[PDB]
Amino acid sequence: MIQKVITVNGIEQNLFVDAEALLSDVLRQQLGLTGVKVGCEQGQCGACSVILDGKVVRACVTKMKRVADGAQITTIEGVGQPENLHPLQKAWVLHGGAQCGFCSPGFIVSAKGLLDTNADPSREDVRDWFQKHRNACRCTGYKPLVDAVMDAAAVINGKKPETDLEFKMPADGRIWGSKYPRPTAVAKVTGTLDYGADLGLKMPAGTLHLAMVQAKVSHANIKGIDTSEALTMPGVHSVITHKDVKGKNRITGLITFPTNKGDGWDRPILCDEKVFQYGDCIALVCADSEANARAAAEKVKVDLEELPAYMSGPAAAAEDAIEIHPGTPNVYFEQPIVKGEDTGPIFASADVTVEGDFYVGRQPHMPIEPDVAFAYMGDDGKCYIHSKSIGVHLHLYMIAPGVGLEPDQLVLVANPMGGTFGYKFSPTSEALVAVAAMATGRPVHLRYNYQQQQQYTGKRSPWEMNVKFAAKKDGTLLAMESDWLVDHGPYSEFGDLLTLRGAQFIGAGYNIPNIRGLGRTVATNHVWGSAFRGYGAPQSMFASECLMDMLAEKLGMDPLELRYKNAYRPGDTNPTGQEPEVFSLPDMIDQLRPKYQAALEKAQKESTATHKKGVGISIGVYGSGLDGPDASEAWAELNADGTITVHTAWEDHGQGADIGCVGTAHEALRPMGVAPEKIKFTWPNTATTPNSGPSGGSRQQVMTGNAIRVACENLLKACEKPGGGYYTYDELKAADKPTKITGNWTASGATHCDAVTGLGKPFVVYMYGVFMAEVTVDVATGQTTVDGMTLMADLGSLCNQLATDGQIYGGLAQGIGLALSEDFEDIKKHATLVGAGFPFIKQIPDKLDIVYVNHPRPDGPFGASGVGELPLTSPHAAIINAIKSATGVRIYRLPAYPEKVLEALKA
Ligand code: FES
Ligand code: FES
Ligand SMILES: [Cl-]
Ligand SMILES: [Cl-]
Ligand SMILES: [Cl-]
Ligand SMILES: [Mg+2]
Ligand SMILES: [Mg+2]
Ligand SMILES: [Mg+2]
Repeated sequence: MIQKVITVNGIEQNLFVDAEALLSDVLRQQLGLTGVKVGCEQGQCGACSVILDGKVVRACVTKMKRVADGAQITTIEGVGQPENLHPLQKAWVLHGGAQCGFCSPGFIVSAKGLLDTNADPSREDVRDWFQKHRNACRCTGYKPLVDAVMDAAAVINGKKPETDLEFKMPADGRIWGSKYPRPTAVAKVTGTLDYGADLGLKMPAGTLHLAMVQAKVSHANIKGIDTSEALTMPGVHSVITHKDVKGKNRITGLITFPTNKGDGWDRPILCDEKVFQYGDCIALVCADSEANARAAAEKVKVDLEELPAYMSGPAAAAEDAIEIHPGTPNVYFEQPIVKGEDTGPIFASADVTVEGDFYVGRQPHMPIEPDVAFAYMGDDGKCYIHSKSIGVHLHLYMIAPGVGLEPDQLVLVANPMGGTFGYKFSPTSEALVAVAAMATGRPVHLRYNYQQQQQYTGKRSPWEMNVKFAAKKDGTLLAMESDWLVDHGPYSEFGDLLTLRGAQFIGAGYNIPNIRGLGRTVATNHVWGSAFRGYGAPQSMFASECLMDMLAEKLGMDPLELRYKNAYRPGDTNPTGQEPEVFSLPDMIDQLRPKYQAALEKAQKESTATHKKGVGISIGVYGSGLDGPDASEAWAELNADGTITVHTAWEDHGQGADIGCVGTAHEALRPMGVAPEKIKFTWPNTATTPNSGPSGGSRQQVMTGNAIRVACENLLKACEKPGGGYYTYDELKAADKPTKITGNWTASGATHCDAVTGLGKPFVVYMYGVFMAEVTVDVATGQTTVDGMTLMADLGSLCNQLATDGQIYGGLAQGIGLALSEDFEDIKKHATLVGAGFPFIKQIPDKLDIVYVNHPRPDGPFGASGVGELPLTSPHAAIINAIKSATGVRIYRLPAYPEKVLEALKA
């Protein structure tokens, strides 16, 4: 041990440390500076950026021996605090740079390091700096972060007043449609929002820290578990196995389709008889710290009989393949799509037909924050789980039978969280922590490291797809045929539903009167499928939007004009036979056309012998809602102090559940003149908030937005004075009148898609868009650079522009990763951010352009649709279409790795 007297955030610290300790651990654990965020723990994400003697370093890879006596350290806490914000923090709030906020302290500290060395940076300088310092963001697409640094620099340089970094009310008084900052932004930019790992550090002594004993093979029969050595190890309390589970020890898929060949109870909580994928949790070590638990977990011995593993859909789906779940065939679900007339004869007599085989893979969500949760037994005897769940009520019912509790005896709460992008539509650690809290009776906390986040949370499910179009010479689509195989890994939850998305979205955007297709779901031993933003559309529309360009090529027609010819217009129906609710695609295409023409001409002009430029188009469509007559509930409450609490379980991945609530409520409450700062939101809690439903299917703005609207409308009526005006709280209480008022809303017109035909009206609101990608391909290396992305977006009406701009930029960036670099195929190699192709800032163009072409939705609140998943529906198709435009080669199987592109170029 050594004494180190240094200065941290301007204050002398008399530090006592191990020379080998990591600065991140010292700052967080010894000094309580939890504003230093830790994600990857491998120097790759920049979340733990601190300033050490004028240099920006990653604290997670900086040992204390590198900190000199008398060193100066600055963390986010030293940059600024609430009510003492630095211009960088004010700028972040104003520009909406804090979505999940997990990367915000690191970016801001890093940015301070930049401005202290280069006071007047170009945008390019800012981007170079964040690239060098590895500052990673998965939510924002980086553009808002650069915007914030530039605005801050102008103020610091005296070129602009600081008051200009503060939001100015539109004087309208209207915050709906505005750039009003989100309520949580100040906490996020000051590092004073506690995420799950921060909470763990602030839990009492006596809290047990958990480590997972995980399978190190993909498939096995388990013969036994020996915990003997683990029990003798430092700090170890106990080891938990399936024997300690008080219920079924299975998670239920809950809404498993009746035509599913499996019962939906396939997923264990702790493995008992079998390992189904690499990483499966077999036991939990409980110890006095994460470190001691992890050390002891290494010594737990599992005796198993390894079985041959099926590591792809085609492999598991072979007629001969052995059943992974004995008694259920590996191909456990099929969804037909049968619209209009038989397609065979139509293909035979059509002027032109095209066909392609396409693949989209096992995309990893890669939030900067790895999975974390905790549980305890309340004094009330209930078991409480606090996690990254984005569907607290959904997960309660998925896990309660498995853990052995009635619904009344379990409470799920959503912690502030550093992004999910859908992986948290699935339970991950909730049943694990519940089992441990129940068994020990103690508080328990479980933090996944980044390798566990990669290997042992769900993934976008790979689809092998064959799609065909028949059309007339003039481009009019006549028929489509489709076949898709969905590799869902071993656990069935929502696999059948994901397969149904193929019937709804392959070929979406166009009038296609005649469709014959079949989707199949197959269990494998690769990572289990959990929703990934777009959920079936990124696969489906990659195929159909690539195939549209192939059809255009074969016709000798411009690909934008072929889309224009076929795009939804009144009288048309979508693939499930339903009439679209608005018709915005022709409008969007017409508005994009000259920008597209200009982009083509720039590409031809700027292409060289070695660097070929191209332009690519695609359309995106997706539902806002869960299938059928989805519903939500909210309570609007007038409080004693004149503030109003809008109670919902709108789960915040980081997308903006707080601002969605506040902006929708503000608009609804306008008759009563309620200032936005007086409107409070509620963190999701199954005990004390209504069942608003999960934050999945880009549904909350529509479903919960409408419920909030209804609740606020009803509160207005509850407050109305006879004669005009409104009662105050004190008046209503003195009159013994209610002050907490319920609102409910249901998507009444929606119906579930039929199990035989796939036809139905699954959503009453959809999101529509048109993408344009501009790219440069180095033909010597096969490397593609995306130089610009454009999204024409119809969101009906914007609740908040900071929220919607950021959503689109974030989805576009994920689209660049899906197109060019991302996968989870190799269990080890893809278990790091850099290994799995995470897009760092230079991979995302500074030019991310949005054009809103909003057609108010009949059923959306104030006409709004959702936005969440729109920007990831097909941007990767536009990019691949742009590569084809540039070079003449088509990549059918994502991602377009340089070597793959070179092989295609040289073929
Ligand atoms: S770089 Fe330190 S946590 Fe990622
Ligand atoms: S706001 Fe950057 S990772 Fe979420
Ligand atoms: Cl998906
Ligand atoms: Cl390919
Ligand atoms: Cl490569
Ligand atoms: Mg100041
Ligand atoms: Mg027609
Ligand atoms: Mg090769």
